[PDB]
Parts: sequence; structure tokens; C-alpha cells
Amino acid sequence: ADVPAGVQLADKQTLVRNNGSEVQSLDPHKIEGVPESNVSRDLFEGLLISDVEGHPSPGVAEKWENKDFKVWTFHLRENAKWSDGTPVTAHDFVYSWQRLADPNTASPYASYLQYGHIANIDDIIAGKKPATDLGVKALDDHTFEVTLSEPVPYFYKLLVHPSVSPVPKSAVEKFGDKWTQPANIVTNGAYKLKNWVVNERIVLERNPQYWDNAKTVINQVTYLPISSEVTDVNRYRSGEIDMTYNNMPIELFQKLKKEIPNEVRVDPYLCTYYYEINNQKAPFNDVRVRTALKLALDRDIIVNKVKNQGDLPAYSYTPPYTDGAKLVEPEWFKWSQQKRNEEAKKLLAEAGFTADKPLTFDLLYNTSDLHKKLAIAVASIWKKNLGVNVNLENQEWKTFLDTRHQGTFDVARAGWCADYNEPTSFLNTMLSDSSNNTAHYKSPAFDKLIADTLKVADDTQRSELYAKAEQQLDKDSAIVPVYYYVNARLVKPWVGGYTGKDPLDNIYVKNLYIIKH
Ligand SMILES: N[C@@H](CCCC[NH3+])C(=O)N[C@@H](CCCC[NH3+])C(=O)O
Ligand code: IUM
Ligand code: IUM
Ligand code: IUM
Ligand code: IUM
Ligand code: IUM
Ligand code: IUM
Ligand code: IUM
Repeated sequence: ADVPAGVQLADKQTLVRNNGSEVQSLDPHKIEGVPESNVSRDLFEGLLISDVEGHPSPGVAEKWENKDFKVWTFHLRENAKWSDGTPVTAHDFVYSWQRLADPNTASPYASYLQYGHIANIDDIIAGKKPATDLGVKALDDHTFEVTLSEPVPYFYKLLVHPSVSPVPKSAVEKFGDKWTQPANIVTNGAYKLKNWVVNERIVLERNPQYWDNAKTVINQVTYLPISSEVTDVNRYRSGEIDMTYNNMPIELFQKLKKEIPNEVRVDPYLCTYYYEINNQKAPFNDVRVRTALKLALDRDIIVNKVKNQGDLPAYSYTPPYTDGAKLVEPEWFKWSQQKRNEEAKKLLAEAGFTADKPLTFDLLYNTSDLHKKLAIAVASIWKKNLGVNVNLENQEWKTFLDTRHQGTFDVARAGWCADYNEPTSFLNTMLSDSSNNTAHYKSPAFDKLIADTLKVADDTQRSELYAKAEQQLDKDSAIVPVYYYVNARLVKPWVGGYTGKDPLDNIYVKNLYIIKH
């Protein structure tokens, strides 16, 4: 943290943040969501980290170089240490990326190594080669070298993600799946795990061995698992919570902006809200059915009438303001909603549905007041505009992600937030074989368009191919785009250090401080 001259600090430097739900895990190779990544950034530190404005910056690596965008060499700082006092070395990174790649780990982010194109990843994921064949090596204790199968100019931008953070081999091997318990865990970020009570709280405390510990100010941070956005706001205003989660309640948001405007933070955010269709299950394997659902949803009503928080109506998966995005707005987005409705009813009529034998299916969402209200509105709109019936179902966060990976569903609420600011952070998740692909979408034409983006050494061709890939996804109606997010949350006046400028929202509690009050 960089405390401004003249600022008076509180005697007690403690922070309480709401985290939306109970995390899937604290193991960097077993996580996939926002709540999980929020705690991971405080505990495990990879090669690079985001600074307070979101720029890729030095983490364990203090400097790095590349040869032809294919061989990347990272120089690790000599004083990087784990919470037990042992040095962080290049051997820790070799072990960790191999564990991520190994199919026996079954990481939801195994494909992150495919996105960065590390040598031999496809064969390792398929079981044809051992994980020790991965294109990474330690040249010495402080030098980590990565080899790619093709030139990737933006490779270093990927390295702030939790999936490529180091894990402690000795704890993993001795305790197996219990390595993350407080008595066994070892961490290398600014904080250490103090307490963990499932469905109550996660408490972290300063790690005195962290290399940049002299600049850390907050001594303790608590993360809570509150899924009701109303309850989060209530406990913030009562004084218990210093920072809410970034999901705001429809019941109170308008009033909050009038009552405490300076505490209501609303900033740009690279995420898309959509309804994920299970593309491999009838009758959702029929493009006429997917297209009807996509067109019949009224984005103006949802965005401006129901939520009214500043989100923008969506027509694509990748947000149009992503660095490198130059997307073409589909002609169906320009029509009236009436014209969209007629096209949708005609398509369902062609697919065999009638008044006596309508289309009926499930709409799954993760427990939340906001997602429930949005799903109710969508159900009503689809009933009125298209004559379809839906059954809403809620599931806890960890269970919800598992259901989507299994294909245990019909249609599901969904969000995707960028891991790095480049269109492939989104597009790579729709590749036929991606570990992040919960749409269960497989298109040879889509896969080829993305493969061609790193076969050219040019950005205009690259951006044009990304636009064509979005057109292919839209043509097939793989998903139902709803809105591009704004990042809305409440932050007390005494919490310093949060700029609102990072469009990925990669906060580190080591950068915050409590002003005397
Ligand atoms: N990109 C993921 C994490 C973003 C925080 C780290 N930058 C993300 O959006 N995860 C999703 C769940 C993934 C579902 C699989 N398709 C989320 O948190 O909703
Ligand atoms: O000194 U007093 O919260
Ligand atoms: O690396 U260039 O355009
Ligand atoms: O590698 U360039 O802007
Ligand atoms: O900031 U740019 O590619
Ligand atoms: O409808 U049903 O699974
Ligand atoms: O609090 U209510 O729906
Ligand atoms: O909490 U008083 O000064």
C-alpha cells in the first residue's frame, strides 16, 4: 500500500469484505470463479501481479525478456519466500504448472496452458505424454524459462491469473486434499490463512515473510460468504462490513445512490451476463430453438426497467470494449422487439411446438436475490413473447459450477469476466476442447477461426478474425447474451487504495489501508 502524505491511519488495521458465496476451494488448481480468485490473490503470488490500476507488473519475477514471443525468461527476486521462511524458487513454478497440466488434477483451468500455447500441452491433456514433458524449465533456483509452440505477443498478460500461481509441493504431497487447512497450508502472497469456517468466514493475517511486507498495511482481512445482496448491504450499513461484494440488490440500489452517493462505486468491468444453453441436449441441439430464445428475450426491459444499474444491452459474448475488440452488431439487434418476437415464434412453430405441446424447460441459477429476480423477469418475458414455460431452480455456488460442467441442465444463468484484457480470454472458452466450456458447444468452424489468429503476425487480421468468430457463435446461437456489466459495489469512506480503474477488478488487500475515523 502507498499511503498518501498527510493521511492519518487508524490504530486498528482490519478489513471485512463480503465475498458472495462459500469458495469452491483455496487450491489454485481447483478454482474457476470470482469469489475464489478474490481470496487467492491475497494468499498466492505468481510471476506477475496487477498493480492498483490493473497493469501487469512484477510479482515473484522482478524482470523478464522474450525471444520472438516464443521463449520467455523470468528472473525471480532473491528474497521471495513462503510463509514458513523457505525461498520461492523456479522449481516451485515448474512443479506447479506441471500439476495444472496433469489430467489427474482435473483442473477447470487446465486449458489456460493451451490459451498461452505452452509446448506439449495438448498431448499432456490427452494423456499421450507425461506432465514432465511440459515446455517449462528452471535454469537455476531463480530463473524460470517457458517455451511456446507459436508466437504469442500478449503472453505475459495471462500470468496474473490464480491458475498459474505456485503451490507448495511438500504440503500437497504430505496432506493431499487437506493441504489447504490452516494447520497445513503454506502461502507466498502478502497474507497467510488464519481461520476457515465453512459457511461462516475466512480470516487471513499478514505474512511477515512476504518480500514486500514492509509496505503491507492491513494486518487482518475477513472474507464472508453472504449470497443475499440485501443482507450484504444491511451488514455494511450496520458497520460490520467495510466492502460489499459487487452484486447490488434491485430492492435497494436506487435509494442507496440517493442516500450515500460517495460510497456507491460504479466503474467499467470486462464481464458479460448471459443465459448459457446446453448445446448437446435435445431440444437445445436444434438451432431454431436456440435462436428463438435468444431473440425473444427483451434486453431493454431487463437492463433499463428491471435492473437499472448502468449495464449495457448485449449482442455478443466478448464485451465490445475489450482491448482488441472491433465487433460487428448483428442485424437482429437493430430490429424492433416485435419483429424479433415474430421471428422467434415462427422458428418454434417450424420446430414442432404448439399451444397444446409447448416448449418447457429448466432455468438454473446460483442462489442470489439478484439472479432470482433476473430469472423471474426472463421467465415472464419468454412466456409472454414466445409462449414457453420455464421452471426456476437455485443451487449453491460450488454445486452450480459442478452441474454446468457435468451437463446436468437445460439453460443456466451465467457470467464470464476476463482473466486478461484481450478477446481470446473470452473466445478460447468456446473452443471445442476447452476445460472452461460449460456451453458444451463444439464448432469446427469456430475452432479454425481462433487457431488462425496466432498464425498471422498482425493485429488488423487478428481483430477481423475475432469479429468473424463472434459472428459464427451468433449464427449458431450458442448463447443468449443479456448485458455487459458495470462493477457496482459499496466501499466505506475510510477504506483507501481502491481506484475503480482496473477493468478486471483484481484487488489485492496489501494495497489498501484504513483511514482514522
Ligand atoms: N474468468 C473467471 C474468473 C474471473 C476472476 C479472475 N479474473 C470467471 O468468469 N469465472 C466464472 C465461472 C466460470 C464458469 C465456467 N464457464 C464466474 O466467476 O462466474
Ligand atoms: O478508538 U476506536 O473504534
Ligand atoms: O506485438 U504487436 O502489433
Ligand atoms: O507487443 U504490443 O502494443
Ligand atoms: O493497452 U493495449 O494492446
Ligand atoms: O427440463 U429439464 O431437465
Ligand atoms: O429481499 U428480496 O427478494
Ligand atoms: O471509531 U472512532 O473515532
